Amino acid sequence: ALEEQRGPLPLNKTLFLGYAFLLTMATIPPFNKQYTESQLRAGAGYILEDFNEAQCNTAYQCLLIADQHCRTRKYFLCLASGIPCVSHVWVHDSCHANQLQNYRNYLLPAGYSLEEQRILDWQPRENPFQNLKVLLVSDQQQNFLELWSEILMTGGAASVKQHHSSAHNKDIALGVFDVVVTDPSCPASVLKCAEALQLPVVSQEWVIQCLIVGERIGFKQHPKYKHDYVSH
Amino acid sequence: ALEEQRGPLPLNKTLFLGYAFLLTMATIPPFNKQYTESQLRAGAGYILEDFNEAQCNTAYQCLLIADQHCRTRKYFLCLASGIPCVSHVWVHDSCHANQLQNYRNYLLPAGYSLEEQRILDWQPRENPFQNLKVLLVSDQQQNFLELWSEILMTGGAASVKQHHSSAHNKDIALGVFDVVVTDPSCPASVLKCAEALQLPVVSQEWVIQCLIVGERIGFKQHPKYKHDYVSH
Amino acid sequence: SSVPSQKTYQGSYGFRLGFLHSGTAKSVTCTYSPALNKMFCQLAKTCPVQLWVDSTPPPGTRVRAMAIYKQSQHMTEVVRRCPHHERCSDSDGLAPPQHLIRVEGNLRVEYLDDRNTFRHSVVVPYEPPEVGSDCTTIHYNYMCNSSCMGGMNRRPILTIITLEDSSGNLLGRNSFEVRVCACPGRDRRTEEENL
Amino acid sequence: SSVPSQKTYQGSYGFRLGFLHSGTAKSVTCTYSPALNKMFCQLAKTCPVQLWVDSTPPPGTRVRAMAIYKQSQHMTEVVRRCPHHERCSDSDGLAPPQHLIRVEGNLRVEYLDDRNTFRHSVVVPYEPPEVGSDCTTIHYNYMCNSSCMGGMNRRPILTIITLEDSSGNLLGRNSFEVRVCACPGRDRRTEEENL
Ligand SMILES: [Zn+2]
Ligand SMILES: [Zn+2]
Repeated sequence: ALEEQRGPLPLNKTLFLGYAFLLTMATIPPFNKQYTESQLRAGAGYILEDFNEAQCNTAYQCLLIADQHCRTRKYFLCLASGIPCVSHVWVHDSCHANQLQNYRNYLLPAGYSLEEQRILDWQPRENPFQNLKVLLVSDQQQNFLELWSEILMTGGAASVKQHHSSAHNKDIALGVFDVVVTDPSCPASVLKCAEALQLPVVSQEWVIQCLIVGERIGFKQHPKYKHDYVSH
Repeated sequence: ALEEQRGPLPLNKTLFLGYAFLLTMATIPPFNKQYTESQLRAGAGYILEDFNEAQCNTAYQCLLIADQHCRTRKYFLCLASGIPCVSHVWVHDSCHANQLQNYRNYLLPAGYSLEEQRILDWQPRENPFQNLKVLLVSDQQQNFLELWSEILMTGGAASVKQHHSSAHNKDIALGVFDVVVTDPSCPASVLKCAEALQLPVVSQEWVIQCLIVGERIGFKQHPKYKHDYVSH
Repeated sequence: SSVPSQKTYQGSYGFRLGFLHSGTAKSVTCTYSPALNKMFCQLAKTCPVQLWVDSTPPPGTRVRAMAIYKQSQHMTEVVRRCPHHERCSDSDGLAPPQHLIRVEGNLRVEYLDDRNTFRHSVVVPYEPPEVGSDCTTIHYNYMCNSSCMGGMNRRPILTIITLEDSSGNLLGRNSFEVRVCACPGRDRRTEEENL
Repeated sequence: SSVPSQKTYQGSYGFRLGFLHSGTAKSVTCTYSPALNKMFCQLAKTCPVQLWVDSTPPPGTRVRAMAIYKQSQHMTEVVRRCPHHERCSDSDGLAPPQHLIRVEGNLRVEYLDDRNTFRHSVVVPYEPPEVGSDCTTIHYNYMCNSSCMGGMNRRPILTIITLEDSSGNLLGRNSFEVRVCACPGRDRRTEEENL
């Protein structure tokens, strides 16, 4: 009863030609990332190993393939870049019919919204970070500064300045930024400076929530947006 | 009459594609850990030599294959991390129908429960060690400190401090801990302090049993939980 | 790119819709919420919809049923059966496997696959009420769940019921939101509270 | 993800179930324990279930048998025969090899494989008691042991017996737990003492 859903390998060897795919999963037909990927390659679909908006802009019609909405780096890059998030069931129904299906009937939800308190469907949207000048403050290159800088930029931000929390000497102009995105490792000097400059400071959750809702949301419409909010 | 149960090699080369396996056994169709692993490979199954929740979290649908419930390090890692413990007979039946069987009908028991005095079935559960703060004390890096630190953490612990029994100077804050998991090599100073600090102290059997039952059980509901309990 | 009209038009015959009472049991196969003007029902289960009129429509009149998405962002999208269920023998021979909405109990049903719009619809002849009854009752079947990946895919739909003369000209229209799910009763109560 | 109902429902006919007494010998093939409302029996051995009613159901009525796992964590999982035993010639042809429950002696026995729920059921026509008898006895066969790996796999089950009209509408319901095992009487005693 498992192959049934899965579908066969595409008989038409060029079924996915002209498409690039990015695959991920979270942490309702079980999602077999391996078999799905072989289905795509068997149809000449191109497999991207990591987000790359070069080929996604010129060479191929890129699709993110997953079992449901996720909170991964790749899910975020795609929501921010307008690369559609599609259910792997789309790959399967396409192989089954040896004919490309309308991926608009397989869109995955954008994600769980704190404000709406429920899963939100994905819908067309403007760059959520259009012309935003951001200052990222954290003590981790990869995971924060490298991560969010990329997500903010492809989300239409005008500029993102990376600034290592402790290991960095505050020789920047805080007045040029609209928002400070940071975590608990933010130096008190920056917070105190931002407070007086009236420049809002938030946590990564603020960025994620904007990506999910599809719009720039309140800097303070929810506790998790305070840079210092801890589990609890 | 022995090949009969065994079953053949898969025929279908991609039978287990997208699946990764971890194998163990203790110390009812004889369990051939050799034929089993070769059946798996013939099906493009991925053989994990040692536990790794990296691949188990993002790359493959991981399963543990054994002949019955075990008390090995791998069994414990799987129970602590939610990886299903499945009967090798699932491999054998699958290679037979040349079709994947529902592993949910082949779950091995979680193990023998002291409190219950019987073999207990496995069932979904919350992380048994969620946010627990543990202090590990023993005179053996591998077999105890390494072994349990990894199992506790994968099981949800907030933190685990490894402290070599004798060969280690007590400059730790015993008040930060919730428990002390140790053995008969525990220095008497640590015990007298824990006592005075009301910090409970237990043996590794307490941890094991938590994993078998699926919940954090009484620090003293069984003699064997005393860290000094000796055969006898 | 034209989205079928969904505006209430009681028309010259004073066309209105009627549904059956059913409370909120979990074994309930079809329940309608006046508060939400939304029917909650299960896969392939009978869905009685009542046709009420103030004057009797001349025989030759038809009743069409068509599904359209409710959200503005999807209105232009054609509502259809997910591939998974198209590949299922539940086909009563009469209904094309791609149609979400079917009619049971009537042998004069026709299925329209509109060559220009691409929308699906099921229509039957108008029949006067039964003697001893004040309304004609049509039994509908929704062949997919609102969650079907590849089909409705979680998007809410509206069923549009049309009263037409033999030449297709509009005589009357009404409509109701539909949710096909596992627990109609449970989901009805949940959504009514959410108000 | 709907778990068939298991609530006792004597209904308008006052439907109750009855079982034969069979002590605890180790040669007993099927023994019922009132204390546990549980039948202990052996593989493929005859299991008599008695149907009692206060008013005689109209003929055309039906009796459906179905097994669901008893523990909550497993209720949504479908009870079926382990693959090992599907691969065994005990197939009286009538019975699909994947059905756990069979009915012997009757010849009008049908085997439902439900296209939507995926559950199995076995239903035979209701027949009035035998003259000189107060109840109708149906003989069930359980084709796997509660312990079969790849099947019930040690998971305890319940057999749900349903009285239905010819249209599938519910008329009555009752149920009992079941353990298919090597030593029925031994296990019965063991489980009654564990109380
Ligand atoms: Zn469907
Ligand atoms: Zn069996």
